[PDB]
Amino acid sequence: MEANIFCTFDHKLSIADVGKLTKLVAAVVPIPQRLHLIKHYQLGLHQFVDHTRGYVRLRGLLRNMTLTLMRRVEGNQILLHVPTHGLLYTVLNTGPVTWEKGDALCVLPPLFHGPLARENLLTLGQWELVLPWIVPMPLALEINQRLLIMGLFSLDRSYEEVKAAVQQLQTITFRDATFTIPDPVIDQHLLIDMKTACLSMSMVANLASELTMTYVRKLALEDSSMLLVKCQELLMRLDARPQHVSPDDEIARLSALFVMLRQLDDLIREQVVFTVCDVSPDNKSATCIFKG
Amino acid sequence: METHLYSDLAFEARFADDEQLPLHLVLDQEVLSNEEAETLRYVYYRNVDSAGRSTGRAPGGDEDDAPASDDAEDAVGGDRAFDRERRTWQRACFRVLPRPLELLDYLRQSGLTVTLEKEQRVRMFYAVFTTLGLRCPDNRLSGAQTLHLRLVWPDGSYRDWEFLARDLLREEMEAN
Amino acid sequence: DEVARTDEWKGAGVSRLREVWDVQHRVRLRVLWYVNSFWRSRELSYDDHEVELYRALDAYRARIAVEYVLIRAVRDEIYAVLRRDGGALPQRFACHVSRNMSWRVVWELCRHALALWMDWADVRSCIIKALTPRLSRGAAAAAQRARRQRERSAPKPQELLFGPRNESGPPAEQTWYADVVRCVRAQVDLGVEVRAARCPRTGLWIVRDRRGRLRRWLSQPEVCVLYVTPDLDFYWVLPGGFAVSSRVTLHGLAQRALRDRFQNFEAVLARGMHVEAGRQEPETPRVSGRRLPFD
Amino acid sequence: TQNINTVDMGLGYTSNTCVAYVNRVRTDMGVRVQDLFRVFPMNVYRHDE
Amino acid sequence: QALTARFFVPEGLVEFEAQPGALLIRMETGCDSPRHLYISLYLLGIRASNVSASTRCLLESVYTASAARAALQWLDLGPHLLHRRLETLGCVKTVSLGITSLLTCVMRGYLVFALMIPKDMYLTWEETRGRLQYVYLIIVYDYDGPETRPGIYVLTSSIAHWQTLVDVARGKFARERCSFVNRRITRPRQIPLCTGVIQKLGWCLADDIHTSFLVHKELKLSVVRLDNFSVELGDFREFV
Repeated sequence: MEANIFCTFDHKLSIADVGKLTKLVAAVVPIPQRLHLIKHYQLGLHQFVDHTRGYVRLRGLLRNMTLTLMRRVEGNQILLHVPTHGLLYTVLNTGPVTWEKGDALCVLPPLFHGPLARENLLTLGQWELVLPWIVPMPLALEINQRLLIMGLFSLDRSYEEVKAAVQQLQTITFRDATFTIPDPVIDQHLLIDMKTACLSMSMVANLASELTMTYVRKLALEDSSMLLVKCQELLMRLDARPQHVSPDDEIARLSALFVMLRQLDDLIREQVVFTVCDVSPDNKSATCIFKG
Repeated sequence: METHLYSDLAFEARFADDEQLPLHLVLDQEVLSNEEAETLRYVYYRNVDSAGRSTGRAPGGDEDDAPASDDAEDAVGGDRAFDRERRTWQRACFRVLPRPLELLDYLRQSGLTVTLEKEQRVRMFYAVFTTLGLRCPDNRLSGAQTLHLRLVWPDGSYRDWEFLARDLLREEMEAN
Repeated sequence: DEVARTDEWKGAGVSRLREVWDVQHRVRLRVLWYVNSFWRSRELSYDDHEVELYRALDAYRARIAVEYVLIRAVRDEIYAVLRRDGGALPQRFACHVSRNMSWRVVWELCRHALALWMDWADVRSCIIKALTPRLSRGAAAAAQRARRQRERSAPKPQELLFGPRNESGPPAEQTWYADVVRCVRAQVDLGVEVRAARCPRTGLWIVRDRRGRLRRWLSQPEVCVLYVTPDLDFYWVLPGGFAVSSRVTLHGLAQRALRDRFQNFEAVLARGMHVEAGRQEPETPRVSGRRLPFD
Repeated sequence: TQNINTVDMGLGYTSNTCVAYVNRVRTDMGVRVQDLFRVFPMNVYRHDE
Repeated sequence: QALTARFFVPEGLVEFEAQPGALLIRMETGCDSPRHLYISLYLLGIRASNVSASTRCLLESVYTASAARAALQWLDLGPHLLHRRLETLGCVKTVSLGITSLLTCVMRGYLVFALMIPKDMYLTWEETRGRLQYVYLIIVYDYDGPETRPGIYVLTSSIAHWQTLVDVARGKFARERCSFVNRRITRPRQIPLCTGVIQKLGWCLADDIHTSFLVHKELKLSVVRLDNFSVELGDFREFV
C-alpha cells in the first residue's frame, strides 16, 4: 500500500512560510488521488471551493476524498502520511471548535465564524491553503440535519417567508460557540437526498404497526409529564383492546420499520473518521484512533 | 407522461376538500419557442367565475374592488393586495420533452394503449406535459367559466392566455 | 392480489384528443382525456346558460380594457393640460433652439406624432412598464422611506459632529421608460428604457442610454418622444426640448383588475437558486435536448 | 536518498544546445482526421432518426 | 500477515469450487443436523436471475450431488430473504479432495491469490479505469414478477464513501426500487425488508484485472478475475 505521500512545492519557500508550515505539523489535510507523488495544487480545498455553487456539492466532494496526516517539512518537500485503520495517531485541532474526551469526530467543509477574519495559510500567489473542519459528532450531525431541513422547508416558498426561517436555522450554537452555514443553495444532490428521505418517510408511515400508531395517544390518556405535554403540544394541531395482536407479524413489521429508520439515518450521519482519547488541556491537540 | 398520472392522483386526493377537477394539456411549437420551452421553470393556472372573480378572493367582494388611489404612499394596497394576488395563483406539475416526437408513437412506447377516433399523426418539434384544474363550486360545472394559463421563465418574463371552458369541454362532457 | 392504480391506468389508456384555441385566437393547444380518470366516476353535471356567457365576455372585455383606457386617460390629460396652459410650452430638456425656423411645420409634425402614437397603443407601451415596479411589495416601503427621508429637518450641529455620518440621499441617475415615434416614416418604438439626469448648469433634463452614450433624438425635427417617471409623472416632448407636464390619472381603474392584469411576479425557490435572499444565481438549470440528458 | 543543490555561476546563458541528428519519425504523418465525435461525446442532433 | 481459517465441507459441494481461487459463503439452515452449510459464489449462480441461460444450464449440470441439491432446497425455502441467512467468509486458496474435503480461507490478508468471479455476475458503473478500485458484493431483489427471485452481482468501483455508492446504486437501480414499492402495495399482507444489500470486501489495483476461462470435467466457463487482491470483510448493510 502507498503508506507515504510526497508533495513538492513549485514556488520558492520563504523562511516565514516554511516556519508557518512547520507549526502545522501533524495536522489533517485531504488528498484526492492517493497517488505517490502529488503537486502542491491539490493539497487542500482551494482548488475546489466555489462560493457561487452549493455547499452541498462541497460537502459531497469532501466526504468522497481521502484523509492524511502531516509530517515535518524540508526544502521544497512536504511529506504526508496516510493513516492505517485501527492504529493510534496525533492530530491538531484545525478549527475553533472545542473537543471533549470520549466522543467521535467527523470531517466537514469550513464554516463561517464570528469575526469572519479567517487566517490565511500559505497564500502562495493566487493559490491558498485551506484545511477541512474536524468536528465532534453532535455539531456535525446537527449541521447536516439542519441543512437537510433547510432544503426540505425552503422549497416552493417565497423569499419573504423563507427569510425569517433561514435566519432561525443557519445559526448553530454548540458548546458555547456559534457557527453559520456558508452557502446553503439547493442542488440536484440535495434533491436526490430529499427524494430518498420522502420515500423512506412514506414507507415508515405506511408499514408502521397499529400499536406504534396509537401508542402516544394511549399514554397521553394514561399519564401526564413534561415530555408528554411537549409531545401533545406539538401534535395538538393534529389531535381499547386491540382487535388483533400477532407477535410474529409485529416482529416482522418492526424489522421493516428498523430497515426504514436505518436508511433514513444514513442521510444524516456522516462517516466517522476519528475516535479520541483524552485531549490536551489547551484544546489544540488530541490523540485519536483512525477509522476508515 | 408521469406528470399526468401523478397530478390525476393528487387532484383525486384534494377534490374532497377543494373540489377541483383535473385537465390534462400538451403544448407544442405553436405555443412557445424551443429556447423558452427548454428553459421552462414555472406554470401557473387560475379559475374565474362567470361574472368575473377569482378562486382565492372572497366570492362576494373585496376591498380590492375600490378604485385605485394614485397616492404617493400606497399605490395599490401594496403588501396585502400583492399577497392576495399571489394567493389566487396556483402551481401545477410539468415535464418537458426537448427531443422531437409524435404523440401516438410515444404513447404506445409508453404503457398507454391509445385508440383514437382516427389515428391522426401529429408531429411536435418539442413537447411539454402539463395538467391544470378547473373548479366547480358543487357538481354543477358552468361552461362560461374562463381558465388562465401562465408560464414563467427565470428572468421574470411571462406569457399568458385565457380559455373558455365551453371550448375545452365542447364534446367530452356533452357525452356525459 | 390486486394491482395498483398505475398499472390499470396505463392499461386503460386514453381515447380522445381535441384542439382548443385561446379566447384571442393567439395560441392553440391540445388536451388529453384518460378513460380511467376519477373525473369520469364523479358524474358531475354541466350547463352554459347564455346570460352567464354574456356576463363572462363582458367581464373579459373589461379585463383587456385595463391598458387601453389608461392610454386614453393619458390622451385626456395631454389635451386637458394643453387647453389649460392655453398653448404655452416651457422648455424642459436641454437642447439649443433656432429662432428663424418655420415652427408651424414642427407643430404640425407634433400633431401627426400625437395621432400616430395613439393608433399604435399597446400593452408594450411605456406606462405599463412604469406601473410594473410600482405594484410590487417593495414599492410601498420604498415610497414610505422616501417620503420620511425627504421630509426631514436640517440636522443640528450636534448630530453632524457625532455619531453617524450624513445619511445618504437620493441619486441623480433616474430610470425612465419611454415611447418614441417617428413621422418621416410612419413607425413607432414602444418598449424603450432610458437613463435620465438633471443638468448641473440649468435644471433641464439630459437623456442617455443605459450604455452611457448621450442620446440624439431630441434634435431631430421628425420625432416626438414620450417619457414617464417611476413615480408615475408624465412628460411629452416635441423637437426643441419643449414639454407638456401632467400626472397619469390611473384612478379610473379598479385595483382588482389592475393587479390581475400585470405585476412583477415574485419567485419561489426551485432547483439551483439560492436559499439566501439576493445571492447570485448559478448557471441556469435548462433541461436540454441539444445534449444527452444527465441521469 | 541524496539531496542535490545546484547554483548558477554565470550572469548569462551559460549552456547552449542544438537539435543535432534525426532518427526515424514516431508519428505516421498520416491524414486520418481526428474523431471529433469522441472528443465531444455529449452532443447529439435533435431529431433522433 | 494473512489471517488463515479452516473449514470442512462435504464432497458434493466441492468439485466446481475445487479450483484454488474461489469465494465462499456460509448459509444457516433450519434443519437440525446440517446446522450450517458452506456455499460458494458459483453455486449462487444456479438461482441468480442475472445468470444467462447457458451458464445456468452448466451450473445445473455440475452441481447434481444430493447434498448440494438439499442445500439449494434450503436456500429456495427462504421466503423473500437471503441475507438474513447468508454470511460471508472470504477468499480461499487450498483444497484437499475426498469423501469429506478440507480447505482453508483467509479473512484478512493479501498473501496465486487471485479471486475469481463468474462473467455473468460482473458489472461496473464506470468504463473509465480508476487507478484505485474497491469491489463489493451486492444482492438485489426483483419484485415485478409473481414471487421474488434474487439478483446477484459483484461490482468494482472507485467510490469509497458509502453514501455516494448508495446514491449511484439508487440511480442505476430505480426500476428495482419502484418494483419494491409495487410489491409493498400489491400484496399488503406481505412485508419485504429491502431492495438490496451492500457488503464490502475489496482492495486491489485496477491494472491487475484479468478475463479468463475456466474448466471442470471438460465443461467450460467464462470468468472475470482479480489477481493482486486483498480481502477485508464487512457488515451486511441494507439500502433503499
